Amino acid sequence: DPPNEFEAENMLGAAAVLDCLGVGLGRELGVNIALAAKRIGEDPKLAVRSVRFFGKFLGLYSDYFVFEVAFKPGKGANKFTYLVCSSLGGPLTRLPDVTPAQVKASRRIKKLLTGRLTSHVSTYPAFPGNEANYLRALIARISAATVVAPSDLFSLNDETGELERAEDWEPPAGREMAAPTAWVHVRPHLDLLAALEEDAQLPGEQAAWTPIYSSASEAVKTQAGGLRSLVWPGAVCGGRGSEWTCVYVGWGVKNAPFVPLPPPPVAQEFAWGEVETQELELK
Amino acid sequence: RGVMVFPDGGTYVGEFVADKFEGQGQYRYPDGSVYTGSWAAGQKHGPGVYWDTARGCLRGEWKKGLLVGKGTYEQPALRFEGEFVRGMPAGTATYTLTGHRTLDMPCFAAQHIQAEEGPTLALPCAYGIPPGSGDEPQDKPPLPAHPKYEGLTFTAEQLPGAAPDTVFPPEEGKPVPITAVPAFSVSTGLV
Amino acid sequence: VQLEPNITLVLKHLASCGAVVSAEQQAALDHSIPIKRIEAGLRSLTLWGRLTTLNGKDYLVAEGYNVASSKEGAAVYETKYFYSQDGARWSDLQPVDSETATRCARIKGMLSGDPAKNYELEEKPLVFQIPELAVLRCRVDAIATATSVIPTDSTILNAASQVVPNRLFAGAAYPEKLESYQHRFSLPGSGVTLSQDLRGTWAVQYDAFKGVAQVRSLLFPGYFFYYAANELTWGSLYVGDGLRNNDLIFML
Amino acid sequence: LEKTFALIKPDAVRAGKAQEIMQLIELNGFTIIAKQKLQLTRARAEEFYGEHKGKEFFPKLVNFMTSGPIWALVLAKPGAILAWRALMGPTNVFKARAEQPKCLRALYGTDGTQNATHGSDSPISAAREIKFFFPTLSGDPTIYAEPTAAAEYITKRI
Repeated sequence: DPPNEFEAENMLGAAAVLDCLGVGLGRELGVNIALAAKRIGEDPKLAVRSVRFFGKFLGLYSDYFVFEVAFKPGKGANKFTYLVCSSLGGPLTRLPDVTPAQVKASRRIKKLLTGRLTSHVSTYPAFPGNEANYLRALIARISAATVVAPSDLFSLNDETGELERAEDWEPPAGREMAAPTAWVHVRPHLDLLAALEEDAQLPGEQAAWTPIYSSASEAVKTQAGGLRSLVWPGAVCGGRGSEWTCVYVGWGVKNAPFVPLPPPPVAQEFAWGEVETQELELK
Repeated sequence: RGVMVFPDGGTYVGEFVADKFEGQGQYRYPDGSVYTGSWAAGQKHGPGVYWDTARGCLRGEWKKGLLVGKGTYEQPALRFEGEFVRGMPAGTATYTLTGHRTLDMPCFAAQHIQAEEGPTLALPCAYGIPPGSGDEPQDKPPLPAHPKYEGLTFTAEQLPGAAPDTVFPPEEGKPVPITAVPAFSVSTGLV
Repeated sequence: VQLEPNITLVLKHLASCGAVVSAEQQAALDHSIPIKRIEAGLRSLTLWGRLTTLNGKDYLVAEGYNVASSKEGAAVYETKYFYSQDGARWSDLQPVDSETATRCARIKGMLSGDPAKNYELEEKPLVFQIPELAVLRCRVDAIATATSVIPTDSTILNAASQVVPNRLFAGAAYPEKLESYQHRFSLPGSGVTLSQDLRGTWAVQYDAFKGVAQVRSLLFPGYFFYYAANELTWGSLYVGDGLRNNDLIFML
Repeated sequence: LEKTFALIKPDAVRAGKAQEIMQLIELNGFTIIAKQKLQLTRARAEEFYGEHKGKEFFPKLVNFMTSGPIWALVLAKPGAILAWRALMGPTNVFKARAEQPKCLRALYGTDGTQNATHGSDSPISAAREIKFFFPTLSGDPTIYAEPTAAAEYITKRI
């Protein structure tokens, strides 16, 4: 049967850019990931429009490779579908759709993934789903904050409500891509194309995105640039020349002061001023 | 002795003194939480057990309504023993947690497979409250309310250590006065 | 049986765990490590790790030593550390006093990336100024005394009571169990392995078909160790800001 | 020194737990003199349990002891016969799971016949099992070197 068509990014170029910046998963795994995304995108029984590689989540007994597809409820934070695997080339599994309840409930805990999807998550701060739902909530929260793109590459199409990849976009020098004023968000905040410079600063007037460079000398002429996330350690964006990419590799844990949930409040009683025994007059 | 029913749906079965609760009493709140304990002047006072809607029991010694002093809180694989200031935890505490998610997944060391001790930990820690608050009214920063707990801090900077395995529900709480409370151990997991 | 970890194999096996280095830094290391190893008179010198900074100039840290000896029931390695910010020129990473060790232990956050910076602490109000390289050395010391993983019975004691490679080492019988690995500073034949550590601070993933085990530290997330059993090689690397994970009881 | 004959049955082998069982055997001071992973036939599995030809559950067992590959082991320790059985624990998986929750059969057994192990019970039976499975290992030429029984064994050989 004829393989279906699909759009994607230059993934070998993404592996090259990440390797030049010193992040990601290397370049042998870059090849394996590109071939796996090919085997996904060219599948008849799965009519995919576009494939992307979200990143990798490290677990205790296994790991999660995560691909983000588009498939030719279906909007907001469920616009994309997510397929995960333990090893590249193994059988894939579609993650469920995310609900605001489990996003809000995972925002209160901090767990290590066990690498098994059919595992419990929490006892006291009750998480409504199993591990798969926690993973989906993590993916949603990370996508809302880290997936970005170079500025002026996309524009907001009013009527269709989508993004227009302009074809007169010129990248700056690689070492100028390491500024937070050179990237913008391309996922709804959970307005849209806001620069990374206007993020929530960390305690101490510290910017939430830190530069990464490809060479220690400012005189090399063709070098990459990029940013690394402070809030989500393991989330990196970076461009070299005309190519660029975002990815997340890590454990899934946020970088914020963690306060475990206190015991829940205790209920009060009825006001005594309105429930009191009456009496008749005295002699 | 008395039995009382309030227009919100809350009920009380216990002892009264001069038109208010006093002594032993069990109160059932509209939410489904049950407080079985000691009262004085129409409010919780003394040692009582409070099963909450989240199906977890909070013990301790209330004083003028609020849990004050050393208090323990329990859930299937959790236990928090710590100081409480005006119902809010503040000060020294100890968190005891068991790893329930991986009780049936294979162990990393062959020493644990046959060891008669479970995978429980124990961490000394402390909670923290804005300085001006915590006093008793008769400005100052406000206490940490429920949704946000704005101002509540938490500090732990030592290692955890091993601990004896926990069980749920704690026998200090039986007989259980609500429904849908699970049962946790290590030879059985969560039930 | 290897005689010393190979940085190429380390970077190849631990790349899936995100423990990677830049390409320029990789080439620069390939040149710079032998130079420094020779001009310092050391028998062994390897890449220990890479600590991320706020200005993008991560600290590469290298560790070397000459001989390890058994003293007071511990296999003591007289190690010497060097740091770098480009991979080409190595500077010394001098030890820190015990009194300053506590102060630098109190300093948290990601390092600045400016070796001339110094942080401030306040005590009873006496203010101390702690240089950044002191903080770096202290974090490296903590991570080192926590992990320093080697396989079990890969070392041995010789006639002069020194710890030398066991060249007749056959391999770990059960590579997926924590009993197969140990700390470096545990004497050979002492029976102390990683299973004696706090239960739950180590994770092991073993690919039984290719024969590659990966041991990850959960107490210091960022420390990775690999052991390849068909070729009998192993090696570790730290990559991260250097802070300990204190919330471990809530995350397991 | 005492040598006992052990066995890892197909249910433990299929679950991927023979390596864990051997590692625990050696964590408990034993020393595996010999190990082998074979597949027992029907007639040989009969002759192995040949003292139970009239037992009711005999076919139920013999059809299970051929359901896959097994691990035959020869263990050795000072006082090995009874220590091995103290390790395997009770024969009823549920009885064992009630009494010794950290026993071997209480961790890798499921049924009254799927217990995952089979030790010897008497030194006579242990020697017979070992000579049945490992006919190469020489067992106590000292004892069998009787100056009188040797002439009778010569009469047998002629």
